[PDB]
Amino acid sequence: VQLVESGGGLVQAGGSLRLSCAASGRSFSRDAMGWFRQAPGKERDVVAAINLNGGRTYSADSVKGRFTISRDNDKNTVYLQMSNLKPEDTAVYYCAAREGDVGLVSYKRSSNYPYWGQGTQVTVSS
Repeated sequence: VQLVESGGGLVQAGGSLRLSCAASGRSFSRDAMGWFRQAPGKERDVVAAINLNGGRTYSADSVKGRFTISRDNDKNTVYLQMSNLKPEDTAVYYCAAREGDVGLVSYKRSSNYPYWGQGTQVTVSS
């Protein structure tokens, strides 16, 4: 099983981006997947997460009303849509997965996810 991310790149401030995290086969299709980011010089922080059983999402205060997750069942892929991008959104974005659900407390702890994509760099510049 592997998680493969795509969609990183250079993005203008105020702009939007869509990251994808494709899981091998049918992995995690009813479990939980999340997005974390690692800014320069910093440890990873959570961005958003989804319980694929039901579809409830959870998000960091910094992205509420800005960053949303969508799901493509046929491709076993989840997407992070991010709009109104700020320079401070610059970071390596990782997708993560775990067997079993997450909740409004547990989704934010990176150690709760044993599966990780390679990370994709997002650079927000004018």
